[PDB]
Amino acid sequence: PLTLTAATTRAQELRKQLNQYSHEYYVKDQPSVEDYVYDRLYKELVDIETEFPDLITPDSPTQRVGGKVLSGFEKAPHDIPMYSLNDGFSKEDIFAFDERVRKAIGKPVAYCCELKIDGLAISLRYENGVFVRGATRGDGTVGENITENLRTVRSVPMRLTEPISVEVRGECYMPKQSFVALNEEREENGQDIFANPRNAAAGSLRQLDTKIVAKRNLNTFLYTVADFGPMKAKTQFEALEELSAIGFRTNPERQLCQSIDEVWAYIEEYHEKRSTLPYEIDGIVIKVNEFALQDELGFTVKAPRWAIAYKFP
Ligand SMILES: C[C@@H]1CCCC[C@@H]1Oc1nc(N)c2c(=O)ccn(CC#N)c2n1
Ligand SMILES: NC(=O)c1ccc[n+]([C@@H]2O[C@H](COP(=O)(O)O)[C@@H](O)[C@H]2O)c1
Repeated sequence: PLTLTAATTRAQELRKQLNQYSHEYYVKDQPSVEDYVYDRLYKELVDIETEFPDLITPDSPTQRVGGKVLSGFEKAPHDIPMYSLNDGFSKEDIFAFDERVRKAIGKPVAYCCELKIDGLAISLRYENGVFVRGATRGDGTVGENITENLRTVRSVPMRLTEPISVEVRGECYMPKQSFVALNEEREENGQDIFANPRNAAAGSLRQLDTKIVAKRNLNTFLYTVADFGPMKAKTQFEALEELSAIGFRTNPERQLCQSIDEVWAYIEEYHEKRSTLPYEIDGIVIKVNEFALQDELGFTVKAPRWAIAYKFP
């Protein structure tokens, strides 16, 4: 028989060890231990939580299966607005963007280039390391509060290793394989299929029963912060590294490009790498790397002047 005193301590040990394995597997996409190692520890933890339910915590990995059912979503304000992107569709559009940027800044400028993840924009707020809100972008200043759903998204950390208070933003999406699998399941049960993974991700995040969401195999790539503060990055490329460092999943395919020509080369590179990716992209996002230069260019009503989305036709 395990006592409550012994259980309380052991559960924390298990949470920590299981969450680390989960970080490796779900965020770094590189598990260190064999699944049975994880499964055996996880069952030990379930046994403890079953026997002493009071030991269940929000950062325990058993909570990933969800359980909550909402009546609706609360409004989720974004005091720091979530903008959208200006678009370009031609080589010319991208070079014109660069020409306008140089005209404004007065010198050559480096670009951080990222794949444009075809999904939904999300915002994740942490207080003292604890996940406390997840939100859709919505209309840019108000989205929906989908905190409970995002708890089931395995790459989203429930507790960061460092008790940092930050709100990070990125994309939540459904991998191609999961998209295919989910549509087959819908065909089998007489449901209408989703037209594409973007729509499947959106419908999934709109579900009110978290237990169903937990089954939809959603994933994330984080690419910015709303409010910096403790963050030390001074360039986007630094921001991507820092996001990884503090425990978020980031897309590995980014490159710091020192000329607009390098940018065009990146676009052509991944335009042909496109189909080999396990996820859908609808283009490339080109960002002015230096945050100080981003500030200098500012924002239109709709979008930053320091970035542009090259859309695949
Ligand atoms: C520059 C813009 C606007 C200001 C906030 C930051 C944002 O950058 C960015 N980066 C990405 N990698 C992606 C992406 O993959 C998929 C969709 N969007 C649109 C959104 N939200 C991305 N936006
Ligand atoms: N470190 C690992 O090898 C590792 C970590 C998390 C999940 N998994 C696997 O993922 C599947 C589902 O696990 P969870 O529902 O606990 O996230 C299981 O088959 C489990 O073995 C493996």
